[PDB]
Amino acid sequence: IVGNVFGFKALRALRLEDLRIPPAYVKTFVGPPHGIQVERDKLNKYGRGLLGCTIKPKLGLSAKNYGRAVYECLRGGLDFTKDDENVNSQPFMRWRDRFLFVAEAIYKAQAETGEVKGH
Amino acid sequence: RSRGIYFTQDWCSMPGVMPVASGGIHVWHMPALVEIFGDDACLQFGGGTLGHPWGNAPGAAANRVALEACTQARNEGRDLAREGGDVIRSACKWSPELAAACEVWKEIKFEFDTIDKL
Amino acid sequence: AGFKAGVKDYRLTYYTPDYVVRDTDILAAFRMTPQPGVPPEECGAAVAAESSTGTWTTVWTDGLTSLDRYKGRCYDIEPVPGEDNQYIAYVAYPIDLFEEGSVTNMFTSIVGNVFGFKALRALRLEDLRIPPAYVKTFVGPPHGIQVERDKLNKYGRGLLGCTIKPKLGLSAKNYGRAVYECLRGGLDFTKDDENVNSQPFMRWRDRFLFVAEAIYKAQAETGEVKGH
Amino acid sequence: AGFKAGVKDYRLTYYTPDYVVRDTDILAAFRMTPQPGVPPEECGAAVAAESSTGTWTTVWTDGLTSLDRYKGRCYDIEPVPGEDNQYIAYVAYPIDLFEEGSVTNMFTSIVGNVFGFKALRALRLEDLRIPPAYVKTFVGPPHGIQVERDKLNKYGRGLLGCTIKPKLGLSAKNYGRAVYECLRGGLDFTKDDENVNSQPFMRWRDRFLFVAEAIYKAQAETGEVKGHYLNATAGTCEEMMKRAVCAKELGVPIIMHDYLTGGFTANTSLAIYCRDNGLLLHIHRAMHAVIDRQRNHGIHFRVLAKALRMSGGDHLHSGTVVGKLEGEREVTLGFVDLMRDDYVEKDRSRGIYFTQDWCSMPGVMPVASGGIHVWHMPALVEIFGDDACLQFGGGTLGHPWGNAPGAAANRVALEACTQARNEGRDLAREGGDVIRSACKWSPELAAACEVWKEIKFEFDTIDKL
Amino acid sequence: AGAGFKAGVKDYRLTYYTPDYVVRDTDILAAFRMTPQPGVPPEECGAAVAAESSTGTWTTVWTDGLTSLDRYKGRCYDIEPVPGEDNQYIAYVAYPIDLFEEGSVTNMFTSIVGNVFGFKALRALRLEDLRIPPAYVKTFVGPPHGIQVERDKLNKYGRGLLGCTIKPKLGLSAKNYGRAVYECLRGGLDFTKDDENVNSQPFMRWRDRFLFVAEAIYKAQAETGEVKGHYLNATAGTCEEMMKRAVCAKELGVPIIMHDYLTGGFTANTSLAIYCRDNGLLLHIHRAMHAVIDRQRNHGIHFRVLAKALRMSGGDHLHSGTVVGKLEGEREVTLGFVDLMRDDYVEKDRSRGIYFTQDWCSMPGVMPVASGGIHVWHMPALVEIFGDDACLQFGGGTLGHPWGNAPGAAANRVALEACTQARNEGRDLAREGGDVIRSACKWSPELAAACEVWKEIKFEFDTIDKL
Amino acid sequence: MMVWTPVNNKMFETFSYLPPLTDEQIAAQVDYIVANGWIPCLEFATDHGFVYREHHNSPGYYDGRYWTMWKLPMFGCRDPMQVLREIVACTKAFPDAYVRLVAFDNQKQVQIMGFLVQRPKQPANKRSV
Amino acid sequence: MMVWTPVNNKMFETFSYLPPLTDEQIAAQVDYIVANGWIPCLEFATDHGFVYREHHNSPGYYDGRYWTMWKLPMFGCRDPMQVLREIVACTKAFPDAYVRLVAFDNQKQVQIMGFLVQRPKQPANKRSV
Ligand SMILES: O=C(O)[C@@](O)(COP(=O)(O)O)[C@H](O)[C@H](O)COP(=O)(O)O
Ligand SMILES: O=C(O)[C@@](O)(COP(=O)(O)O)[C@H](O)[C@H](O)COP(=O)(O)O
Ligand SMILES: O=C(O)[C@@](O)(COP(=O)(O)O)[C@H](O)[C@H](O)COP(=O)(O)O
Ligand SMILES: [Mg+2]
Ligand SMILES: [Mg+2]
Ligand SMILES: [Mg+2]
Ligand SMILES: [Mg+2]
Repeated sequence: IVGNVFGFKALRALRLEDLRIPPAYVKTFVGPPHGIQVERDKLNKYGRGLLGCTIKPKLGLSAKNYGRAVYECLRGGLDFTKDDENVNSQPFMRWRDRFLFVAEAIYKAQAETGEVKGH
Repeated sequence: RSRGIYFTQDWCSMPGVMPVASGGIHVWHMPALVEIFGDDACLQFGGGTLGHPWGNAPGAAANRVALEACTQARNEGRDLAREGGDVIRSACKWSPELAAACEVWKEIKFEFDTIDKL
Repeated sequence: AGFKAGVKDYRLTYYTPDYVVRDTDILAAFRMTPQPGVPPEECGAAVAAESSTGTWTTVWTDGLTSLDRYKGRCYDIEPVPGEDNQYIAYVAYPIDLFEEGSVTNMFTSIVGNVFGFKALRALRLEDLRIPPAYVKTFVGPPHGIQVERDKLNKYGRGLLGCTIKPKLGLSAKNYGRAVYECLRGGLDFTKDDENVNSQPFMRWRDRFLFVAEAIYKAQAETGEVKGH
Repeated sequence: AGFKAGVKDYRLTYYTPDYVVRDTDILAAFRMTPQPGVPPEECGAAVAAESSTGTWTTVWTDGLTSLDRYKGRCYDIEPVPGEDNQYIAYVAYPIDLFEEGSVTNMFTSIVGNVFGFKALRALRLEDLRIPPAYVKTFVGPPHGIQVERDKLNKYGRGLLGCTIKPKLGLSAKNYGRAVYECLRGGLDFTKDDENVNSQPFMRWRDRFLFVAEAIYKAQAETGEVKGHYLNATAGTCEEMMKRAVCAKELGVPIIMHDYLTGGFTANTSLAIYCRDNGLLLHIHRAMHAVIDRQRNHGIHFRVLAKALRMSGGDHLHSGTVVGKLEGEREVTLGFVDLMRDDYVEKDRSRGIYFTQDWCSMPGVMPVASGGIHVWHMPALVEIFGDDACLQFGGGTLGHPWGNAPGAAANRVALEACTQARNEGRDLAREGGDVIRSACKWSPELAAACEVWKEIKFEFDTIDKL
Repeated sequence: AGAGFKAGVKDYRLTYYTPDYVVRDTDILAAFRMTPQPGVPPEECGAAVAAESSTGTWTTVWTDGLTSLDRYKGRCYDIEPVPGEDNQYIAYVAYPIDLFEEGSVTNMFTSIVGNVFGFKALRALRLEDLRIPPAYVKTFVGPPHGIQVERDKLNKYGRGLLGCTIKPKLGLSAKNYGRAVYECLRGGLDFTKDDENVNSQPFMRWRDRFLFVAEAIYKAQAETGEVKGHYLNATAGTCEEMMKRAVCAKELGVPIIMHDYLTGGFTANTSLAIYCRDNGLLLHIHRAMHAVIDRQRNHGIHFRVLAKALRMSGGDHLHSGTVVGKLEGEREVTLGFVDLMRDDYVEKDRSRGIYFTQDWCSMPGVMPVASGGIHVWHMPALVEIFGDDACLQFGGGTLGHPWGNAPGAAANRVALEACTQARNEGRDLAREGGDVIRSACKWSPELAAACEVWKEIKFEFDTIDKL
Repeated sequence: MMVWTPVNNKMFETFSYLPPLTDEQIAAQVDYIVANGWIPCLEFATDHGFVYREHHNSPGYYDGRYWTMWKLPMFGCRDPMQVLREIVACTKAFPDAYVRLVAFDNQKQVQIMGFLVQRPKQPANKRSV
Repeated sequence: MMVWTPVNNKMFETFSYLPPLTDEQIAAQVDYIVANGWIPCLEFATDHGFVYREHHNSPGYYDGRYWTMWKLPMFGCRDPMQVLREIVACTKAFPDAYVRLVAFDNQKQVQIMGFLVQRPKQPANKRSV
C-alpha cells in the first residue's frame, strides 16, 4: 500500500489517511500479547489510569544511578518507570548491568509499597 | 469524519492497546488528561517527576495524589473540564508534595498552532 | 551550581556556537522551520537537547553525571537562501551516545521525538556525518561492489535486471517460466517484486524452487552466471 | 613503473621520514639493535615491511593493489641517549591492516616475525598507539572499575585479596576451609593460584562447590559482599567455558583467567561470556616476565596491558613496586594510568611514548600482589590510590594466628592508611607512624607487624627506563 | 615438639634445594639458565625457582601441614655452573606429575614459567629444556595426524613438500588471492598458504577468500593430477570465530588449515587440534611471536620447548626455521629440535641443545616447515639439513620469479626434484649441491631464470641464539 | 524538602494516597457503580494483604492477587443501600480482615473499580518527614 | 593466639575495622569531601542493613545494596557545616535506622567514599577471644 506510489513523478504529494482492515485479515494476526484487560488483571491494578515516568537525563546515567532513580520513583507512588527510547546499550551504561540494577530497584520498591511495580 | 475516521473498523475481538500519554506534562495537566483518556490509559511524567524540587519519591507522590484526586472527583460526578483547576488546588492545600510541584510548574503551558489539522 | 527546579530555555545548555567539533562526533544537518516567536537558536537547542540528554524541565539527576561530556550541541545555524523561516541547524553528538553497530539506535536518538515538537512547524534531516570511529563498529555490507563482481564473474558494464510482472497474481510455476525466458535472453538478474512475499496465489517456497530451476536452466543455456 | 624481479633495499619503500601520520594509524615504538653494518634506516624499514606487506624480494602482485595505501611505514628514527647501537624506530600501520576486535591479529602483524630477523641483534616493542577508530571495534572489559564497585557495593578504599597457599597440593575441602577463614576476617576476595586448574589432588568442580559454600558462609557472617576468583584457565575452550558456566550456575561474582598462557583467542571469548552473564573477570598475567623483563628485547608490559584492556578483563595484575617481583615505580605509574584512565598524554619519563585515547572503553582495576605485607600498606595506598586491589597470600596465610586474624590485620592496616590519607597525612612521609599506631591498637595487626618487621625486597632493577 | 607451624620468612633452600633427590620416571624436569642478583647464592636461586613454580611462597604458611609438601614440592636437584660465564648456572628442577592438569599445555606453562621470570632476586632466566615423561605425554590428544598419516592422506612420498606464502602479506583482494594461488599450485607446488597475519580484514574478508581459494585448489588439482592444498588461516579473535572458519574449511572439503598457536594461544590451539582430529583436517602451525620469547641467550624460553609444547597441544606442521634464510636459526640447534619434533625417542645431546632424553611414547611426529627468505640456490642445503620429511616454503621465492607464479613454482619443484634425485644417486649435497643446481639450470629455462635473479643473495650474520 | 518515609507506608492501590474515605465519600463511589450499571462485589483477606511471590517467579505471576469473595457478586443490584449493607455485614463477620469493594463490567469483562474499605487494627500527613 | 569471633560481628564496609569515628574524625572526612569537590549525600535503612538475596540469584545480583536516599545529593555544596547539619537532621528523623554518608564523583560517575554514621540501638576489642 505504501511501497512505491509516494514517489511517483505524476503526483506532488500523497498521504495515507486511513485503512479498513477487514475481520478476515485481522484474524490472521497474533495481535497484542495481552491487551488492556489481561494487563490490568496481571498487575492487579483497577479503577484509575496507570502512572509512569521516563528516567532522565535521556542518556548519560550509569547503571547503578539508573536503578537508584527508578527505586525512588517507584517507591513514591508510580506504577512504572521506563528506559528512554534511545537508551539501549552504550559505553556509559551497558544493557545487562542496567537490567540487573533496575530489577533490584523494582523489587525493593514493590516490597516497600505493597503494590506491583514495573519498569 | 469529524474525528478522522474514514472507515468503519471492526477488530473482531483482537485485544485493545493501552494508550500512553507522555511528553511535557505535569500535575496541572492531570484533569485534562483524565478527561481525555479516562481510566484505560497510562500517563507518563519524566521531567514531571525527576524535576520535582524534592526529588523522585515526592515527585511521584505528587503525581499520584493528583491523579487520585481527579479520579475521585470524576467518580463523585464533578466535571473535570470545568472544575479541574479546583480539584488540583484543593489537593495542593492538602498535600505538601503536590503543593511544591504546583508552584514550580504553575505557569507552564504548551500552546502552538496545530500542523496536523483535520 | 546546584539543583534548581523549573523550566528554563534550552539554549542556555544546548546552543554552543563556539564549540569545536571532534573528529568522533556524529553531526546532523537539520532543515528547521520554527513556529512564529520561537527564536531559531532556541529551536536548534531544543532539537539538540531532546535528541540527546535533555527534557522540558530541569532534572536533579544531571548533576550525578557530566552533561558537558554527553550533551548534543547545536553549534551552528545558517539561514536558508530565499526562505524567511527556514534554517540549517548543525548538531554535534558525542560518540558515547550511540550503541555500536546499531542503525536502530542512531535513528532513535537523532530522529526519535524531535519531529513532533509543537514549537516547530516542520523539520527535515538533510545529512549525517558518521565518523570513522563509529563506522568501524558496523559489519556493513555483506560483500560490496568489488566482491560482488568477483563472485558473479561480471566486469566492464552495468548489470541488467528485471522485475517480474504483474506485481502480484502469478503462480509459482508461471513465475519461474517468466524468469527463465528473461534470463535466457541476456539479463543477469530477475527479481521478486517488493511486495511478492508469500500469498494465497503463490507461496514462497514453491516460488523459490521453480525460480531455482529457471536460474539453472538459463545459466546452462547461456554460459553466463544468472541470479534472481 | 613495471615489475622488476630481484632484491632491493627495504628503505626504498618502507622508510618515509616525511610521512604525516593519520589519526587512524596504529603506531609502534620499537627499540632496535642492528647488526654491525646494517644502517638504522634499513633496519626500521625492514621491521616496517615485514610486519605489514613486504617480503625479502620484489613480488609482481604488488601492482595489483596499492602499496601506498597498505604499507607499514617507518616514519621516524631517534637514537637512544647513551647507547651506541640502539634506536627507537617509529612505525605507522594503516587501520585497514587489522581485523576488527582481534588482539590476536594485531600481535600477529606487529610482533609476528620481525623479532627473529638475522639483520637485528635485539628488538623490543615499547609502546603502541591504538587509535579510537580501532579501539571502538573491541567489546573490551566485561565491566570495568566503576561497574565493578557498583556490583560489589564497595567504595572508598582499595579492595583486599589473597591467594590460597600452598600454590598446589591442598584438597577441595581444605581449599574452601582456608577461603572461609580468610573472607570472614575482612578480605573482600580470595583466589585460586594461577596454576590451580584441575589436578589429581583437587578437581576443579569439587573446588568450585566448596569455595561457593565458603563464600556464602563468610558473606552471611560479615554482612559484606565476598568473592573468590575461581580459575577458568583450561586446556581447551570447551573446558574453559564449562568452568565459567559452573561459576555462573553457582551465582558467584567473579572468575579468573591467565590471559597469556591461555591466550588472547580464549581470553576474548571468555570476556564476552562474562559480559553476557554478569561475571567479573580477574586477569592473571602469568608468563609476562618471559616477554617483558629485559630492556633490550621483548615487549614491554605496558603493551601487554593495553592488549589485555582491549581483549577484556576487569582486573589485571600490575606489580607491587615494593614486593618480591620486579616493577619500577615510574614505569608502573605509567601503565597503571594506561589501564585505568580514559586519556593519557605522552610522557617519556613514565615510559609513555604515545598519547593514548581510550574513547570511553572501561578501565581495568590494577592488582598489586606478590610478597607484600602490612608494612608495605602505606606505600601501596600511596602508589595506587583507592582504585586497586591489594593481594596478600603469604601475608595472610602466614600470620601466626591463622587466616581470620591475618585478614583482619591486613584490613585494619588498609583502613588506617585510608583514614590517615583522607585526614591529609602524607603516607610517603608518615606511613610508618600510621602502621605503628594501628599496631598499638590492634593485637592482630601487632602480631603481623612483629613477624615481618625486617622483611624488604630491594634489588637492582632490570627493566629500567 | 614435632615440626609445628612457625610463622616467618626462611630460605627457600631449606625446603626446595634437594641435591640428593633421585628423580622419578614420572617427574617433569626443567633446565633453567639462571643469572642471580649479586649476593644471592645459586642454591637459594634454584630453590626459589623451584618453590615459586610449584608450592611455595615468600613466607611460611600454616596450611602446608594439612598436606604433604614432600609429595608435591618442586625440587631443585642439581646446579651446574655454565662454562665461561661468571654468573650463569643451569638449575635442574623436578616436578611431580601430580602438579599438572592432564592434557593442558596451558597448565604446564603456567606452573613452570608463570611467575619465576619476574623475581627481583634474579637478573635473567631462560627455560632451555623440559623432560615430558611418557606418563604425562599419554594424557594429550597430540597432533591430529602426524607425518606418516599426512603423507598417506596426500598420497605424497619420497621428497620434501613444497609450499609458498602469498604476497604481498596484506592488501590483496579475495579474487586476486585465488588467482595467485591457482598459478602457484598449477606450476608444481603442493601447497600455498595465507600469511600468518591474513585473517579477515577490510581489503579481504575471510569467507570470500576461502571460497576463491577452494576454486583455485580444485582447478590446479584437475590440471596437474596431483593433490593440492592451501593453508587457510583459522586464526581469529574469539574461539567461536576460529571454529566458524575451521567448519567452513571442512564444508569446502579442503585438506589443510593453519593456526598461529602463540598469538592465538594454547587453549585455542588445543581446541582446534581436537576439531581437526575429529574432522580429518590437517593442521599447519605458524609460530608467529616465537622470537619475542626465544631469540636471546640469557632470557626467555628456547624454541625447542615451544616446539615440544606444540607437539603436545597438537599440530601436523610446525615452522622450524631455515638456517640459511632471512630469520635466525643455528644449524646444530635446529637439528636438535627437528629431532624433537619428528622422532619417537631422542637421547640427551648437549652439542645439539638437548638437555634431556625425551621419549614421545608413540605420539605422532610434527612435520618441520622451512620458510623465510629462501630461493632455489638454498635447495641443496635445505635437502641436506631436513631430509624428505619437511616442507619447504618459497613466498618471495615464487611470487618474485621474473615470469610469474607458475614458472616460479616449476623452478622450485625442478630444483627440489634434482636435489632429491642427486641425493638418492649417492651424491653429497653439502659438497656437490651447487653443481646439481647448475646442471638443472642448463636444462630448465624456468629454473635458469630464477638462478640468475637470486645468484648473489645470501643471509650471513652473527648468530645471537648460540648454544 | 520533605522525605517520603519508607517505614511502614504500605499502600492499597486506588485512593490510598488520598485522606481515608468518609462514609459520605464511600456512598458517592457506590452511586457511581450503580449509575454505570456495574456489578458490585466484596472481597476480603485474613492473611497477607499484599502481593508476594512464594510458589513461582516468572513474568506476570504473583501470589496474593486473589482475595476471598464475600458471598457472590451482586448481579442485577441497582440499590446503593443494599451494597452499603453488605459492606457492614462483611466487616462484621471479618472485623480483622482487609476488605475491599470492587465492581465488574461484564461487557469488557474486567474489574472497573476497587478500593479498600477496611484494614486490620501511615496517617495521610505522617508520610513525609 | 586470639580467635576472631564469628558471633555478632557484622561489618559495614569502609572504616568498620577501626575504632568508631569521633565527631572530629567525621568532620575531617567531610572536609576531605569538600576539598575534593565531591557531592555529599545521605542514605538510610530502616530494615535489613545488609546485602542478601531474596528475589534473584545470578552473578552480580544482590538485594539490599540500595538504601533510601535522604532528600537529594547536596549539589554545589562546599560548606562542611551544612553537611554536618544534614547528618543531625537525618539521624533525628530516623533515630533507629542505619545511616551512611556517601559522596559522588560526577566525572567518573561513581560513589567515591562512604561510611556508616549511625546503626540501630562487636566493640573494637571484643572481636577476638
Ligand atoms: O523522551 C521523551 O521526551 C519522553 O520520554 C517524555 O519525557 P518527559 O516526560 O520528561 O517530557 C517520551 O519518550 C516522549 O513523550 C515521546 O513522545 P510521544 O509519546 O509523543 O511519541
Ligand atoms: O603466585 C604468587 O606468588 C601470587 O599468588 C602472590 O602470592 P604471595 O602474596 O604469597 O606472594 C601471585 O600470583 C603473584 O604475585 C603473581 O605475580 P604478579 O602480580 O607479578 O603478576
Ligand atoms: O611471513 C613470512 O615472512 C613468511 O611467509 C616467509 O616469507 P618469504 O617466503 O617471502 O620469505 C613466513 O611466515 C616466515 O618465514 C615465518 O618465519 P619462520 O618460518 O621463521 O617462523
Ligand atoms: Mg522518551
Ligand atoms: Mg517493484
Ligand atoms: Mg599465584
Ligand atoms: Mg608469512
